[PDB]
Amino acid sequence: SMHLICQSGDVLSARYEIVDTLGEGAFGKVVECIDHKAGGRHVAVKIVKNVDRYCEAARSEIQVLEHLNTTDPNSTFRCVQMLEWFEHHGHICIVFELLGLSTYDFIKENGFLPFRLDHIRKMAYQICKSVNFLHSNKLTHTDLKPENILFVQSDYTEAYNPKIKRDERTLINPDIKVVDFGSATYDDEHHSTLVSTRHYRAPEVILALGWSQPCDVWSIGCILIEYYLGFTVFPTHDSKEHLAMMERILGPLPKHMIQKTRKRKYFRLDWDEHSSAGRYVSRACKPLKEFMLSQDVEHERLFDLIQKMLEYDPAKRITLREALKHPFFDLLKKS
Ligand SMILES: Cn1cc(-c2ccc3occ(-c4cnn(Cc5ccccc5)c4)c3n2)cn1
Repeated sequence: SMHLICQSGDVLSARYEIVDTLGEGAFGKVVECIDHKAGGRHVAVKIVKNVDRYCEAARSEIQVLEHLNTTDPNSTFRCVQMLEWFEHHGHICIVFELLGLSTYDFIKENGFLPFRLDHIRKMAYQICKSVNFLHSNKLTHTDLKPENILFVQSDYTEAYNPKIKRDERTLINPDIKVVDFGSATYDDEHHSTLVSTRHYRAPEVILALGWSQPCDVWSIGCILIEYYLGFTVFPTHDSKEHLAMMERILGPLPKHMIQKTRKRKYFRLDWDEHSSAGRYVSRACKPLKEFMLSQDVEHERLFDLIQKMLEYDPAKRITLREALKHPFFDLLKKS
């Protein structure tokens, strides 16, 4: 089992000494290591489960990162740098530059207090820049979520907050990078039927209509809402209920998408508003703009961008290249 080979003090590839576990996901774990052959530099090492699905993703990710890292050697577009990879007791291990906390862990460890709007603006801009680089290179990420957006540096202050009695982290600089290219898919490759983590999954994915770069835009809009509220507006683990929540937040789905779904197993959604699930969706969900916490124009600008990212029709949906020009980002450009 992986626990036999990922302990503090273990040495991987005769050079990488484990000093901490940074976290786990379905894929395995990421550990922080000292690289004794690079002058003691700390790196991150992703230790992949020895299971075919994950091994296959890791091999794919290695090829995608080789491509992205060679194309953008300065990481101008903020995709994490892979340093090398190796095998350890049958596990694929990928070595990366050491980044800071995931945006998920940062918000979670703060009791789900939302990010400041000024930080959201900077983060959103960088996420759009980064993922647009993928889209410029005939790639779609497919698994964008706060866990896969990491802070570059550990540029925060921490203290034991008297009020809550737990420790709070406060961000100083919000710069990010994008990680996890194990689901990333080239335009000309086989597209998996099911992609994305449910809460970030676009309607064309749910409806098996075909997906491409626009499904990433949908996921980013969901991420930005989460950063702003501290929670998802789609609190569900069921596809039909997910669609009903979309309908309540965004309005009815377009006829053309309903009529294409040859898997019209969900259809007007066939949904009882008066059932337990129906009552839950009406309580939990409301039109998008009602989630705004301020009527100040910068909040309106953020919500306008989110609404465009959550456009049902993936053709009409704003592209990332267009998103970068949106008014929300003007504060970044006001020299
Ligand atoms: C999926 N993936 C992560 C990297 C990755 C790459 C470089 C990294 O420098 C630091 C981390 C780091 C910080 N928290 N975590 C926990 C975690 C995050 C995301 C998902 C699971 C665990 C990792 C890190 N991670 C490459 N693929």
